[PDB]
Amino acid sequence: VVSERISSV
Amino acid sequence: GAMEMEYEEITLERGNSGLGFSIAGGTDNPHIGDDPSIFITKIIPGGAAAQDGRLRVNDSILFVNEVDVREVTHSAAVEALKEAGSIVRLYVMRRKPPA
Repeated sequence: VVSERISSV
Repeated sequence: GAMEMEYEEITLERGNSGLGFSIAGGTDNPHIGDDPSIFITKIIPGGAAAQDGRLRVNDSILFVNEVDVREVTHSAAVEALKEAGSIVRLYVMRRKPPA
């Protein structure tokens, strides 16, 4: 939402 | 008002697919519109933390390793999970039920 990325452990 | 909270300490072994979850948090990088604390949004159906450990999307992390993740960047909360070598120790925050 507006500014995220997410793809982590 | 009159409603208080209850805290849980869990111990995990480092996974073959990459644990079985993903983490949203930052000091310079946002989630909703300029965030201070690190929160859960992605869970895998056949991982190590969903079947063997006992972590849900609604549990949210304050401390990792017994180390201070309350004021850090996205890469600085992943380097506590990739650098520990074989053993990773997580601290979570949840609200109290009526029955």
